[PDB]
Amino acid sequence: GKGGKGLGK
Amino acid sequence: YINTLTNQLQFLQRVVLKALWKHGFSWPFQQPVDAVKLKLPDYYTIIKTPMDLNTIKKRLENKYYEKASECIEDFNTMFSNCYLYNKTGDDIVVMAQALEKLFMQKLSQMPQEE
Repeated sequence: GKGGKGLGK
Repeated sequence: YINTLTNQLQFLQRVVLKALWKHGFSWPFQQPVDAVKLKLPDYYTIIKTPMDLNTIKKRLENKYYEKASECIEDFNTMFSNCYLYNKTGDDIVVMAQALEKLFMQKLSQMPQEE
């Protein structure tokens, strides 16, 4: 996976 | 990712591409994936035909496409690669589904063939 992208900030 | 003009193609460039690029969830797709800096060893093993908005952008500017269907396929390859490589629930997948929804939406207002 690429990890989080800030969704859900 | 190599680059080298109908009413539909103009619409894809002026309306569709523009709409996705300005969207906040587009940054991960604005450039070709770099498996080393992103530490994704298996990426190019899984993805045989990478694609991104900048390549599409450049192909439209350099009149790479002969017909709209080619361009639309590139947009779809971009989404497909994302769904295939990543897991459901991942942030990037949610971002790609958002961008694809906006894509389908804009595409519906594209002028009809012939």
